[PDB]
Amino acid sequence: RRRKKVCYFTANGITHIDYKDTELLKRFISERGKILPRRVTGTSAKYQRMLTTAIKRSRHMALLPYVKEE
Amino acid sequence: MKQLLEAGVHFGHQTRRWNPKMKKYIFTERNGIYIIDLQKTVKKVDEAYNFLKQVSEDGGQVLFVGTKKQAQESVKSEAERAGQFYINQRWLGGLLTNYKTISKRIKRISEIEKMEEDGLFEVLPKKEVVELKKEYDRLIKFLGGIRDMKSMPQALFVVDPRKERNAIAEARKLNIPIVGIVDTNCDPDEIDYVIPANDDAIRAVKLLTAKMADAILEGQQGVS
Amino acid sequence: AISQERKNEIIKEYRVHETDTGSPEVQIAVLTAEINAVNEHLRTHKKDHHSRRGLLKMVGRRRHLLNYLRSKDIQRYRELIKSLGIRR
Amino acid sequence: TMTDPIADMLTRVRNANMVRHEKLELPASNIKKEIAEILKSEGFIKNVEYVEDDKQGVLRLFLKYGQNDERVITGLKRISKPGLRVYAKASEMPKVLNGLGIALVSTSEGVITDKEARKRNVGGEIIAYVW
Amino acid sequence: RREEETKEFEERVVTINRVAKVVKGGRRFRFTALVVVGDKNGRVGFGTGKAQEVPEAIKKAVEAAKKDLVVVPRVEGTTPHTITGRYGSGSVFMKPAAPGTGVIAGGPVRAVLELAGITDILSKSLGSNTPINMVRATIDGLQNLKNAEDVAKLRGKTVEELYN
RNA sequence: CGUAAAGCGCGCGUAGGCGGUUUUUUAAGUCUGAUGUGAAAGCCCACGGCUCAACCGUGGAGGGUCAUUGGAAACUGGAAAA
RNA sequence: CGACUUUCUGGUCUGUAACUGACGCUGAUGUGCGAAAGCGUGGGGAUCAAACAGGAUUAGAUACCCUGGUAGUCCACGCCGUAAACGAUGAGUGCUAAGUGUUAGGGGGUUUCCCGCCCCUUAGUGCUGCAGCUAACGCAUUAAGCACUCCGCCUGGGGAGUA
Repeated sequence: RRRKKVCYFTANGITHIDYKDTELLKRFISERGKILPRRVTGTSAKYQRMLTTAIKRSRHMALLPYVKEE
Repeated sequence: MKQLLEAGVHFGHQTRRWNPKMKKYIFTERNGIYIIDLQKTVKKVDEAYNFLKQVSEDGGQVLFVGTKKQAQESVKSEAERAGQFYINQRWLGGLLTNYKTISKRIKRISEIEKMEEDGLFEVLPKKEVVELKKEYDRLIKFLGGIRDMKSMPQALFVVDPRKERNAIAEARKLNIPIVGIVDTNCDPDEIDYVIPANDDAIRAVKLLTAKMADAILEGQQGVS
Repeated sequence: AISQERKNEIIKEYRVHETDTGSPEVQIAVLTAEINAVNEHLRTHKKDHHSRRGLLKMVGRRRHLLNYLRSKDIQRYRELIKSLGIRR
Repeated sequence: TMTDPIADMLTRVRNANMVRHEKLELPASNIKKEIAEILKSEGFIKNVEYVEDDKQGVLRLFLKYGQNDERVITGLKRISKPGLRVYAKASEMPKVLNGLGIALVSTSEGVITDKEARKRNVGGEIIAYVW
Repeated sequence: RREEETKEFEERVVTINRVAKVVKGGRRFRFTALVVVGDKNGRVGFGTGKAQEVPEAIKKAVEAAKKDLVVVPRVEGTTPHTITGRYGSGSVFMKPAAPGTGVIAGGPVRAVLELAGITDILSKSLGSNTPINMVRATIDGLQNLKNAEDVAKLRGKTVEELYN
């Protein structure tokens, strides 16, 4: 693929996170609060589809803001 | 002639897409490219050698196409050594089925070369001389040095099929036996006298052209 | 639901021999358990489409295989119908 | 579920004609071996070779092609297909292409070409023309 | 391919149309005409061409006709066997005939068969009635027609065991 | 049966139609022979007679999805076994 | 069918191949599901939005335009039962050149460790294309090719989906 380097998953697996490892939250998300989709990160489809629900649950925890603009 | 040590020069081809019709010639692909086998290459080249010499035996005539780059400097050398007419560039539309234009082309050449003697240059306004000089230059350049084409030929040699579809199809329209180099990315069955060898290599095309020129020459110098 | 535990338990008494896993008697039994389960949930949830579609497919397959065992053998049909209490 | 094996073999044969490959693979049958043998005996089949593996077949046949790579037949099809089975008497038996082609027909005594079937005055159920 | 003016010949025209090309202002037309060419002894070929006048157009069609040629497998003044022609919905169907019958077919295909030297033959046009498509289908049927010797060489056996 | 008229919205499925591979068997279909019958006139063929033709006669063939019965069992079908 | 978590529940593929040994396919009639709109019953109405009001353009505009604005859009149970419901391509089965990707897998080699790489096999999911096929456009293993079985349907347009 013409996206960034493939097999970014070398540091995670088989399942993650869901909320206990900020070491894979902040890498995969932006600074304003937005999510980084698959194009820039270079990760796979499945890991993206898990991290989606993962942030959905973690913003539930108040461990993470829905949007961080201030 | 062909020998396996001369077959060791040929290696690889262009690999962007490969026709499944010629997997039989393929030996084994490696390093990301397809390579052609050479055991059948020697036999096929020996045969095509024999047919070309037989064409030469009766007093044959053959064409040399070299429109591809990095082939012209070899194609002219081998054809002029061979003693047969030649091309290295533009095949103007129709050269084996449009005979009514080739005769007029060579006739215009025969006409416009000769007026240089009795006064053609400066013997008149700049407008016509500057036109005729560029006309002569472009005609001899993109037509080539061929001016001996008089009797319709009975066999042809080509450098590449993939560039020269239109002429190989015109020859099929004129049911002429066709021989010429065959890349691994060309239609096999459009040509009946095949030679599965590489064409990108300058040395490969040089040696093939040298051998074919010697073949045509050996067959022509004998009683024809 | 069904569960592999109870499935594997009940098939042992209805299997024609120990080593077999086919023997539609096994299949008719597990299908009957399945249809009762799905029918209880479908009475629990009146409206849906996957449930009734499924029930119809399994009932059709059960009838097809039950008719198959009607021509291979003649007592087996009877013993199954009056043991499962099914196919009135 | 496959409705007819003869249809399969004839489609395989014609689809082998359209691309021209000497070898083809197809699950064999007794009628299939017999009709393959008659195909070789007409001259359309270069060679016949049955093989055995679990369970049936698989009948491997070697096609035939002319020197200029010309297909021998110009068409090939069946007549007796399911639903509408067909039969043929001894005198009524058809001469497709006359001598040119032949008419495979199954009889009470076995399957033979069209000729012998009209010679012996015993007809049968036709299967497929060929020409 | 390989036109020859050495044999005897019989020009035969099938149809002529007045065919028009519309441009701004006037309306440009250019006549058309198709022809079939054969020596009525076992060789035939059709032809097409267009010009602004009849004689030049039909001359063009004829000079292009000899360049496409047909071997016409013939036997006993009749086609060897029966066939069906098909080309672009211009279907056609031929069948041999006992001597003394004569070619019966449509005008164009009659001209095609009369000029290919066939005496007695049975046929009927089908599908489309336009001369060009059914004529081309007729010629296509003659291209994929075979005789006893053309097949007996192919099959391992010989003639006199398989014959019309 | 893409666009021209013509695939219903789709699904579950009865009756029906169709049927994997091999063996044995039945011989219903099928193939094959005979028997009786398919009136005659008519159609077709051959001949003969009204001067010819028309016509008529003669005789032949032809005509059943026909019944009975003698055989064959590849195929369809029935049964049994893999 | 795109909010999340759980409870219950239907389907799909791969591998396996031990197992039941043809039990299969199509399938009239019958039955059920079935977009949105529409309707019955009771709530809720923040927005958005048929009917409708004002203004503006406009010869004129009850249309587009701007500002509101009810039913409606929402929920719960029933009601109806059509659509350009399309891929204008019926379902099931088998065969016929390629290359390129995508989704959920599998086998093998390359690496100290494959997670980094490659090849091979699946099934869908696309494109470019050969043969062939087509009125042509286009179809091309996700056939409109090569065949078989079964079902539906058409036999000029308007009348007319009308009586």
